[PDB]
Amino acid sequence: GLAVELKQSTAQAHEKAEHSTFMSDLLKGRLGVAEFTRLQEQAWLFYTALEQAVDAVRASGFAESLLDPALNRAEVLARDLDKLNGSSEWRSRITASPAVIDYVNRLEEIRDNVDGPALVAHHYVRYLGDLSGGQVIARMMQRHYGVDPEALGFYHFEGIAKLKVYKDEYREKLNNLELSDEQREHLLKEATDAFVFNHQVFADLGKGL
Amino acid sequence: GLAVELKQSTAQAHEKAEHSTFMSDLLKGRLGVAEFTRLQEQAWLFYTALEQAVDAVRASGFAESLLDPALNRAEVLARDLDKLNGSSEWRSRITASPAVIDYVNRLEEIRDNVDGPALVAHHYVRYLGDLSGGQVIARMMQRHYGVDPEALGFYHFEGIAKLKVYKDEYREKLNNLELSDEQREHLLKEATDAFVFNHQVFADLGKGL
Repeated sequence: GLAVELKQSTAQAHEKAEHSTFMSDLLKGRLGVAEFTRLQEQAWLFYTALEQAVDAVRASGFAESLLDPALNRAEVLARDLDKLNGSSEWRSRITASPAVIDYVNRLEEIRDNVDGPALVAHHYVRYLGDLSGGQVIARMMQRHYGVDPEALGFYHFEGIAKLKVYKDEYREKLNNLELSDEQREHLLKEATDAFVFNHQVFADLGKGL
Repeated sequence: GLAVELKQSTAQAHEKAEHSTFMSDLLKGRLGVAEFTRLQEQAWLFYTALEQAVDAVRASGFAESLLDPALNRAEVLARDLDKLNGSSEWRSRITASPAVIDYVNRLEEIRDNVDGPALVAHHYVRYLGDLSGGQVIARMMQRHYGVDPEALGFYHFEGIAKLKVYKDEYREKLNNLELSDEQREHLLKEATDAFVFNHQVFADLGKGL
């Protein structure tokens, strides 16, 4: 089963990303809404790239059922940022941190190579993470930083009626993907790389705080 | 209800804040008018910030009955400082201690995010403290150090006829404030933070910072 192997294969990189100082301080309430907003601005950049890659791979006819467009976060995130920032002009200010430049560059490579297995790896890391831990992070942003729940649209999946069921079905879709050994190994390696990119995103965010 | 939970949730932080060496020394007469004046100068900086946040949250329509304008201290405090310092010199002289920088930063962030639950937390900690502990302070500054009550206007609430009734009604408003679970959690979290900020202001004063 691919879902189980992905979990085990990526365990070290996953633990390290999740326990970054930035995320750890954020979730304990030691930072502020500013840092949460900076996180979401960087996320808007890499979700934009991710979803271009998703679009390409879906259009190619690869992993169609897994690549549910209901999962798209980029536009929802832009609306969150309009609220957090109070104006629509964050768009001109923000620029990718060095880790985000690297992450986006890989996602664009995946888009242009229409690399289905590598895309699936990235999709798992971001969206299964969002589905799994999203309510936790959302609850924390309200509890610690008083964030308006209307500015946490990112953590809400409209039209997914029941997250439990969805996550279970997502893992089954992973299990049911037809992959050669070469593709599966490519996917697995990429999933660790994707956790690593995210770790470095947090490291950039926490620098000099 | 909330007033009781608030007292209970903040008990450890409150006790630590109340037992600072600086305040202990000041209140039992080991210090002097100079130290009391340094306190009030730092207080003017954070009341100025606090009252900007209060004005923002009141304008927004949140907790209106709690945010009684009669509580405003900044202008009264500036006059006390004119008397303590003998002129307006203090205005261009004073600077925020590292602790007061952090405290003012928080108050400005509450103002910018118009964070009503957070503001109520800070409002309780300062004003309900003034209507209780501050009353002892005013008596002791006069008795221990011969401070003229003319320079203790900060501790007199001209708009408030009966402190006992006022405090009881304040707590009943707290009990009747409509809050989501998340807002309530946020208010409780901020209230502990507010006591810690104040403890750190006293630590800096004691360190001559």
